[PDB]
Amino acid sequence: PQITLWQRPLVTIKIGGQLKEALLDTGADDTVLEEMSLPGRWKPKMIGGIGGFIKVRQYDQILIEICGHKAIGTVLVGPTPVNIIGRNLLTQIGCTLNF
Amino acid sequence: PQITLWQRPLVTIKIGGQLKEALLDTGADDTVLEEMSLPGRWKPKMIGGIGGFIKVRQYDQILIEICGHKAIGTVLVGPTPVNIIGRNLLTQIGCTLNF
Ligand SMILES: C[C@H]1CC[C@@H](O)[C@H]1NC(=O)[C@H](Cc1ccccc1)C[C@H](O)CN1CCN(C(=O)CCc2cccnc2)C[C@H]1C(=O)NC(C)(C)C
Repeated sequence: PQITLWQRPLVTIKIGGQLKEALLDTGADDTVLEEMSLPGRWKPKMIGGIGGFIKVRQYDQILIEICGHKAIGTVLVGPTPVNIIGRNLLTQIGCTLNF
Repeated sequence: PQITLWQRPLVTIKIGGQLKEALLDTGADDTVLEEMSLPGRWKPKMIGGIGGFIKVRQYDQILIEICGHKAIGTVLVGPTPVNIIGRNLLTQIGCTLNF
């Protein structure tokens, strides 16, 4: 797919059998999802955004399907404005910026 | 060019004669730059993201050169930790997301 940026690059992701909307974000190093229950243990992580830092819970080896493309990696869960798909998962699905 | 996401998508921009390094961010609706002096009248604006909201100065119709490509648009100036090139200018240089 080729996605133009006249609108927000929102896609549907499936995680835990649920469909959610997520923002393809090249300016995000990590993938940060809104509050939800993920399996296993979690480790602590502090991430800095535009307004400062927030504490998130990191889960490893989580399966997440982005537009029919399966990816397995680190997902952070916390008080985020929207579900964000960062570079860690963007590289797994073969996403690039072109101009 | 084609830019991979293994590393942060940083590019050189020229604004007001000054050369700066900025991030090509598809998740950003706007373009926000670190504190600097731009000519003209500005308007106070409040923008938010991870960590909360920050107060910025809104300058309209500013010309920026992103890798030679010229683009005109609104640029917000404020306490951002990284210079961000958002969707408002990314569209002007024909930037697209592919996978
Ligand atoms: C993802 C994080 C993990 C670690 C960092 O990588 C970090 N990345 C970022 O936060 C980067 C900036 C950064 C890069 C590198 C180092 C430090 C900081 C910004 C992000 O790509 C864009 N971001 C997405 C989520 N957003 C939304 O949904 C807004 C919705 C909304 C709703 C109602 C009212 N207002 C807003 C806010 C938006 C943002 O910040 N946009 C502006 C115009 C402010 C820049």
